[PDB]
Amino acid sequence: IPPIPPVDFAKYGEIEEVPMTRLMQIGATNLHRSWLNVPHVTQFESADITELEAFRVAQKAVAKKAGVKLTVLPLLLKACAYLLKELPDFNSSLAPSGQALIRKKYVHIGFAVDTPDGLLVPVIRNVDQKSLLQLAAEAAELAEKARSKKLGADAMQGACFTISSLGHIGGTAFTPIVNAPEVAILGVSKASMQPVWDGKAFQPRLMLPLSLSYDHRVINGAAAARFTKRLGDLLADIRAILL
Amino acid sequence: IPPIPPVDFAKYGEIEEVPMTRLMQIGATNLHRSWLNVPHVTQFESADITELEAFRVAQKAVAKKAGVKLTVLPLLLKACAYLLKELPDFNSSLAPSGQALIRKKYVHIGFAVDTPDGLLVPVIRNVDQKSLLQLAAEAAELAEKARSKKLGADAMQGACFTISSLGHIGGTAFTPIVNAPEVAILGVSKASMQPVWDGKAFQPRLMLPLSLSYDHRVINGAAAARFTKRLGDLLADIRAILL
Ligand SMILES: CC(C)(COP(=O)(O)OP(=O)(O)OC[C@H]1O[C@@H](n2cnc3c(N)ncnc32)[C@H](O)[C@@H]1OP(=O)(O)O)[C@@H](O)C(=O)NCCC(=O)NCCS
Ligand SMILES: CC(C)(COP(=O)(O)OP(=O)(O)OC[C@H]1O[C@@H](n2cnc3c(N)ncnc32)[C@H](O)[C@@H]1OP(=O)(O)O)[C@@H](O)C(=O)NCCC(=O)NCCS
Ligand SMILES: NC(=O)CCCC[C@@H](S)CCS
Ligand SMILES: NC(=O)CCCC[C@@H](S)CCS
Repeated sequence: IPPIPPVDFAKYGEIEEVPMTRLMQIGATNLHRSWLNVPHVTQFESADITELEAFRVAQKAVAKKAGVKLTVLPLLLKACAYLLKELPDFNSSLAPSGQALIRKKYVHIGFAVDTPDGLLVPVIRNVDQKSLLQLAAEAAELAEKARSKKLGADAMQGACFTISSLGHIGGTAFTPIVNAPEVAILGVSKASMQPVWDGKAFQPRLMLPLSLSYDHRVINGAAAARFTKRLGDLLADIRAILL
Repeated sequence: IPPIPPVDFAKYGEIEEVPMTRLMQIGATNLHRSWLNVPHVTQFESADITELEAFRVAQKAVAKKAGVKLTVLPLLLKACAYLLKELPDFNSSLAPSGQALIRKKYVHIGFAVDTPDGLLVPVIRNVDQKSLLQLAAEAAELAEKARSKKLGADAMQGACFTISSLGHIGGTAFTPIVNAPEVAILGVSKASMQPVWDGKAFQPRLMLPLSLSYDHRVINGAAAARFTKRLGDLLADIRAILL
């Protein structure tokens, strides 16, 4: 690939060199390797989380009594786990022959924690088997270890799918990069109150923005529009996971 | 126990003798054995199932596509299974020494099917592990076999707890008899629309009547009022099973 020509930047004013951490350098190499290997598409969708949110908020005491804080991440993790089993092509990886998919029968999901040294993506194993307060506790443990440089490489391995949430900061949508060899990543941005047509008038509904990027060699446009459709439906009534 | 004196019933008019099936005779002996062994109390409670009902009704297509019909029995079975694990004294039996309880670590639940030959109580094993449509299908299979005299004694064994539902016929509450050696049985009667105080005015809420009878040697009044309280809370928001 052609390199970028170097520029004498000091010709235009004062410059200062600061170095990158090794974590950043690893980060950079992996993103660029994903970028060039994966033909990326992003499918955008909005989910109605008005009731999910009122559930989250009422279980605040139960959560506090358990010493965990119930955020949105466990509710996303649980729904994505159910879905990674309903639609197994999203839970798989392209075999190195390029002629086979390796379907995984396990669901482990990573989540992006941006730390000062750089990006870490801790993995929660068997997300399909744990409960909202278990996932709540573990997510928080893993993120604290990640921030404290005390996360062991053991916990950064063999994820199936990644959730990347920037909802705590802002934004409307973004296009995340697939964390190859995984085949998809869900970006989540900030929920807003929004007018939604009910057949007669517009009703304010709390809308969550989802941005699914996927590896188009393995997932086609319709499979991906179906994944964000189902996910928006599960987040609108999470009781459907019960059936 | 003193017997009832025989009466010449034909002295008062015409009589006819019809005989009881062996099933009825077994039924009769067991009820009387339970009656005399178990000091019975019944704890009554009403659960607000307005939203559970609207869930049930919306999943009608999913259920039809799966070939099952989603009634209320699976939603009761799932909630009682969660509860039989939260409050383990309800999932146990009095040891024959009378000085120990045997706590069971498995949840299998029976349910009363009244058939022409008499009462049968088929058992669904590991209710805690199956899903609403799995329990829906199995419940219906078992009840058809029960009606058809094709249920094998295998499926009438080792239940932990019994649900007895007469909601399909009518009534306000009743006092069921504990199916000993189990320690409790939930009777369910007919749901009605009811005014419920919201702090300001009365709101119509669809109320389900529950009648828990229990073996008072093993369960005390407060443990039982706590079981129907929790069950009414889980049926009001079944998503709490998720956490
Ligand atoms: C469990 C944990 C790992 C992730 O939590 P989270 O789901 O991001 O939620 P947080 O509590 O961090 O979010 C901060 C606030 O923004 C809110 N927020 C989160 N997602 C939101 C969304 N998508 N839309 C709008 N607001 C959102 C939170 O609910 C929270 O509100 P509060 O301060 O009133 O409680 C958390 O303990 C943690 O470490 N948080 C730090 C932020 C982070 O790195 N998140 C990465 C998730 S991929
Ligand atoms: C799954 C099965 C075993 C039990 O079903 P169920 O939960 O009793 O529900 P049913 O569909 O039989 O009930 C008949 C109707 O009364 C309704 N009903 C049931 N419980 C009710 C309640 N507690 N309050 C008010 N109405 C109720 C049902 O929802 C159903 O309505 P529909 O005809 O409009 O669909 C069912 O297939 C069956 O065999 N039913 C026959 C009745 C029976 O023996 N039930 C025993 C349960 S312990
Ligand atoms: N884990 C890594 O070392 C590479 C960076 C992560 C890939 C995704 S999270 C990029 C999101 S935009
Ligand atoms: N199973 C039996 O043979 C005995 C009868 C059942 C006990 C309960 S269901 C009575 C309910 S009122």
